[PDB]
Amino acid sequence: MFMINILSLIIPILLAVAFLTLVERKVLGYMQLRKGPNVVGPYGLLQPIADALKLVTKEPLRPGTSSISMFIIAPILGLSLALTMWVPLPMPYPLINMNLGVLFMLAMSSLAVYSILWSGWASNSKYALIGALRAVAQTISYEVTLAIILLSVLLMNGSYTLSTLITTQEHIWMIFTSWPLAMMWFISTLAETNRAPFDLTEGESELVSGFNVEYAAGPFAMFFMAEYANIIMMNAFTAILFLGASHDPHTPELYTINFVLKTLALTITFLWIRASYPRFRYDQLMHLLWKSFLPLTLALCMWHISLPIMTASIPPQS
Amino acid sequence: MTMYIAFILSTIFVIGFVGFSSKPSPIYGGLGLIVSGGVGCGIVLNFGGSFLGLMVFLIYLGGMLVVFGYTTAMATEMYPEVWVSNKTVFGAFVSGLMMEFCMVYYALKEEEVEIIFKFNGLGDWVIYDTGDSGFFSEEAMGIAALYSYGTWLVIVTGWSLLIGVVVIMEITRGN
Amino acid sequence: MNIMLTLLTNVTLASLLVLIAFWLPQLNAYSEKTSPYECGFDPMGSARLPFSMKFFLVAITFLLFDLEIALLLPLPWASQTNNLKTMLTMALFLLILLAASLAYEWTQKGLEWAE
Amino acid sequence: AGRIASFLKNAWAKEPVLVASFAIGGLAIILPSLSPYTNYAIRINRATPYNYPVPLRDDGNMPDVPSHPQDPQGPSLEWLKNL
Amino acid sequence: MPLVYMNIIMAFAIALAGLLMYRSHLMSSLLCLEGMMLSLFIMSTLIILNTHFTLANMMPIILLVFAACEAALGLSLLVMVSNTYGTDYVQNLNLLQC
Amino acid sequence: PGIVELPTLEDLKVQEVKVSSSVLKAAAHHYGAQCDKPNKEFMLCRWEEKDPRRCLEEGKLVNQCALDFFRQIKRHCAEPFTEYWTCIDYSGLQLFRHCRKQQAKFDECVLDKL
Amino acid sequence: MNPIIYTTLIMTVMSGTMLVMISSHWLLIWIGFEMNLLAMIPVLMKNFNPRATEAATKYFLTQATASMMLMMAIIINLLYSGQWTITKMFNPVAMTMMTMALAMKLGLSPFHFWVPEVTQGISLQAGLLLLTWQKLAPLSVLCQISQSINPNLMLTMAMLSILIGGWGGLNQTQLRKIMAYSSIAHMGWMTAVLPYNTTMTILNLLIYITMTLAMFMLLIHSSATTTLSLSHTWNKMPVITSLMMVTLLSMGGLPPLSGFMPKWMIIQEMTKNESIIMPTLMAMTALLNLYFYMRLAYSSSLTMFPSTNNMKMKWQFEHTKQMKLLPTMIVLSTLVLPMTPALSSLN
Amino acid sequence: MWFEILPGIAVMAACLFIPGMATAHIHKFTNGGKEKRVAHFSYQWNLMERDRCISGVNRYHVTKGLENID
Amino acid sequence: PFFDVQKRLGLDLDRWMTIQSAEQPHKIPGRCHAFEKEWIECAHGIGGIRAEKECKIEFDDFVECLLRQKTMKRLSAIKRQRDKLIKEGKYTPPPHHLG
Repeated sequence: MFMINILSLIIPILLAVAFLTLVERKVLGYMQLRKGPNVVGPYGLLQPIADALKLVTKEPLRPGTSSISMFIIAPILGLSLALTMWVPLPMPYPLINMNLGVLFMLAMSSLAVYSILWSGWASNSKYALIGALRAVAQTISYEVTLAIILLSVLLMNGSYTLSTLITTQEHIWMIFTSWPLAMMWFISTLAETNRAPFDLTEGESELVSGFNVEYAAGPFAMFFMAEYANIIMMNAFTAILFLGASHDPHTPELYTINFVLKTLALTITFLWIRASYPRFRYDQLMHLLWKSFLPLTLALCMWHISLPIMTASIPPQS
Repeated sequence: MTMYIAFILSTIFVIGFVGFSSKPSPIYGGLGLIVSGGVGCGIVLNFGGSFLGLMVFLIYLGGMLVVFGYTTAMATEMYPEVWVSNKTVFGAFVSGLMMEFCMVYYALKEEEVEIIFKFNGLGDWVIYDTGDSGFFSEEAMGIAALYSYGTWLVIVTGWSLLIGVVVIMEITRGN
Repeated sequence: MNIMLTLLTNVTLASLLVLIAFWLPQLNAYSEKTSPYECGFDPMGSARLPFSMKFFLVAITFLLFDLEIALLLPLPWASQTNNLKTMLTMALFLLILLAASLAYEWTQKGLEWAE
Repeated sequence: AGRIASFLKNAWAKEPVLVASFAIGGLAIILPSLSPYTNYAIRINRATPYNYPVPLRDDGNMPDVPSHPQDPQGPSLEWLKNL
Repeated sequence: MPLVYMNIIMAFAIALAGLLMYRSHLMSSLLCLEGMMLSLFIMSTLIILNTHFTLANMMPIILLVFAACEAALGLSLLVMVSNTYGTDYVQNLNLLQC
Repeated sequence: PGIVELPTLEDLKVQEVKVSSSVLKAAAHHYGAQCDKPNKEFMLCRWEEKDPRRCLEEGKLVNQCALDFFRQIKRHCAEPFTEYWTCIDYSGLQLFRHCRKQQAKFDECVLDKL
Repeated sequence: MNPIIYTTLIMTVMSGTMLVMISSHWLLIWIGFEMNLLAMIPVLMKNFNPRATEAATKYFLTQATASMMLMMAIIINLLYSGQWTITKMFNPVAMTMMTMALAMKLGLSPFHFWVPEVTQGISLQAGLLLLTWQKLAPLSVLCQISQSINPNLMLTMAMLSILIGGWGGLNQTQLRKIMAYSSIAHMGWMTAVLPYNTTMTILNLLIYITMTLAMFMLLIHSSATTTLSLSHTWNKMPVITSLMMVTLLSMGGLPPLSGFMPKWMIIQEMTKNESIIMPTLMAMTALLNLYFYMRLAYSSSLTMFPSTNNMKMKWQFEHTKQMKLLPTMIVLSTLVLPMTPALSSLN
Repeated sequence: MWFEILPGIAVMAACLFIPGMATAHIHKFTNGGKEKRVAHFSYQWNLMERDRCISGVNRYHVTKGLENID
Repeated sequence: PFFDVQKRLGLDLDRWMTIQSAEQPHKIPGRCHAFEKEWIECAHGIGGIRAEKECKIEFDDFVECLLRQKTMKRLSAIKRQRDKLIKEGKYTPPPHHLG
């Protein structure tokens, strides 16, 4: 029945990715004195399906100057990573329990950029290359601290396994102990997904659509899920990382309800941030992080290695 | 079958290794390396080196990422190469894929072989050992010894990266 | 078994999605539809000419930075050693050196953009 | 004195980030030595047995090691139970 | 010697053939320069896992840390190959023939 | 380059403790305290002789003592152990943390009965 | 290169080299080379001319590739032996696989190609560092592994180095190219005796080092890189070109100068090992070295050469530069033959 | 009237709930009612094989108590 | 080493890893600790030249422990034999090798 589990972790997510679009439209609208989609079915609950069919029956544009083989690999690579990087998440009991969960988290998160990379190159245009290279610049500043914050926070968890995160957070939230890191992790998770103040790669007002300029119909529709499935999964990563809920050993219902609510609350804040602030500049973004973020990471990581030894509070390895 | 799955994973490591060593367009070679790097993670992951596989995966994605930026920055042509367009890389491509084909056939057919070394093809599963690791992973615990046993290695390595930023600024200074 | 089954299932589902996307919708191509987009007018003509970006120096340093993030990753297992006195000194060496490399990288311009 | 305090104040105004990093980074190096639990931390690591305590042969004149894993003699760690 | 050690060893062999047998792109050559690191890293990881050489398990990453250092300075040689010659193809740099 | 010596089939015949993981772990603490003399002599011989083929008989002795310890745990404190090992068994890591209540009943049972 | 960082620019080259002599672990020996390699590049581009960046890069691909081959020779030996200690290799191909790599580090075999090429672009000061210091590290490894090197391998590659090295010198007019081919030939001289006795290769290394030291000292002092520019130096400073001749005689190895003792002792040791045809062959081929030494001397001090009038401006001023130790190396590398028994100190 | 936002996240709340619900119950169903065993180390994996061998039915999640032994 | 300082000033920089029989973290033995123990104390201070002949029949026993060269040859020969009579159908494996 393991295959049934695989679809049960894919299809329910896919509808969750679908309804994030409708929720974002309504959340953004109601934060705008607007109403949001409410004509497609009741309360606009049919809107994602309305856009769903249109895109997959939309004319999938093939640009002549594009390199076709690389053109099609990028949407496949973007979506494939998005789903497969859900599998180590410890929703009560993780689907794929591995001793190095967070390392696998970073690996496919780092693999994700090659979607916007190859697509940006294959589109063969000015706005295509501008978006792809600033996508390098946005993400080049990005893995260096993402690993450090992950290392510093987990250093008192005990290991890289995602399941044991719950045992560490059994008594109090992780955010109580590393709130300076949590704010900094949250900005980066807001940043790794190219969202809200850091959306240079898309840049509607300044790059029309960036990498997505020559991407229509399903090839576009695929790009939307990869972006939005990464939003939910990264927030779920933050929810377990910093706000690990209680887990009854006999009723996984309790953790599942609490964990999902935490992901919903965090994902709304992603839309909350997306509505409020303006958009940075890709030079300021890099300057913000390698001049202000990265120096704080090293000292905070310095603090979070010295702290367990000085307090005789090192965590068990097994 | 999955019994010689490592035999397979070893191969596409080299087909990707061949593809980018045939010197296609620089970013195309970047794809040719990463497929080999990605499958290369699989081989060492199969043997038990989970941490080694993840790190060679993680930083080489980071390594190849910065390579792509430079390729399109000042190392790309207005008429990019492909593995098929130019006959030279086409000749390099076709030579690579028959070189492994003729050899892995020979190695598998005879299972004794002579080239350079002697090789019993048999099965890579064979040399795994009847060992127990207890409540610790050797592949991860040995690396953890870097900070307790390899102080000299830490000093020499750490120092070298520091000049590594010095040289990376020394030679780029542009007068 | 499970891991590549999970990997295979995901690439398969993606392939079908693009397959029905790229085949079903009753295409009609007329050349100018496939022409490159240049914000309403024609492209000047290039997009493969060398896009000289100005963060080259910050680019390679990121590679050097990652090389040492791999070094400081075994810390969770390194903390479970019998010689924390040595492990703490060598650990703090890496962060001190990493800050030092950045500090030189910062002070001698470096991080600043090329104009 | 006055110059040093002013330079700190000028820093704290012009930049709050690196001074905060330098401060908390500076502490992370010093108090590990002054901490009175660091000698306890190594003891905890030593206490945790990952390998078997392989027994050793008797030849007499060995009062320290016990003959049974309940005997009073031997290394005891009630310090860590309360700690 | 098993086929896993075999096919990895043969992998470095055509990595050399790719490396020194050159072409009209210095980037693609240095691509093969960091590529042959893959074989040696994967090769080395195979033995010390196989031999249960716990201490030598840090030698791959130590090897791999120095690996991109060659690439790191290699890329910086490229940029002023471009800064002063615009392009990358390895024929315009011949003024030192004399 | 020589012979290989291995005691014949009849030599390595002994009934083995047929209990599962959680049963052994739950009784492991009391098993270690009680049947240590056969354990200590067996593994000391294992490390000294450095050859199982010269230590098979001590392997027979440890199984028999493991039998007798498990035989008496069934005879007197049968039920409290059954609750203990099944409650340990439910957890995915056999953690002793989620069994303190059942452990207390088992601990006092063997404290007075055995 | 900023003066303060220019010091540590060279410091890691020395310590990176020093790691090669002092380590007993193969990876550390490997590590010492790129630390030498990665820091050797920027000083080669300290002047930073398009020729300098040209000169540095050909060094990099040649040196990085050689270190790349160096890595597997360790690994195959590790795979077939399981030890990292610097001893004989236990697998023949790994031995030949290393000897192939260290040669490219050294410029012995046709690999010698990269040596004259890089010397031109890199400055005289950088060349002073290259042909002298960048040879100590590969020699130390070869001396340690001298037990199990294939004698017909090392001898063949040594014989060619003195062959092309001497022969390629009879075409050049730029002193740096002439100097590199001279170094290439001397590269062969030490390495021929490497299997038989390793004391002599140190002795010839020392004589080569001090002489090449003193040699470049004179070139910087004369501030010339072309025979014509050097031909001028008879006017401004006749002492510099007068000693230019004498050390050029030690080049050829003509007794009673110092340069004879390396060739003398090596021939003696080789003849003790019943190799007489091989030492005789390099003895003849060494005349080619001496030939372009003589022509270089001829345009230096035997025959006066046309000078200019604006050079009488130079008569008013002098060298404000010094670098100490030129007076010592001229003496040490010209009059040391009466002290042959001191070679036993190396033993 | 902000209530209209809730139906959107309401179905989403169920949507993320299904995976964690599915995996927990699938593990509970396949592994004999008991929670799925975790093998992060060779000792756990070695322990799992012993259970499978002594199970007889070649299934780790079949635990036989004292009734198995004499 | 060329210029031995590790011995001189008395500090270990790289000897701790040079061999697989040296002390390992938490006493994790190598695959061939028994062989490397015997080989090392066989040819110690006796001489590199006076090692390849006398500490030989013990050295290949170690080199076999790393690579299982002729041991894997044995398995290949046995498995080759299986293919050449199973097809000929003289012999059937005992139920121990089925279940």
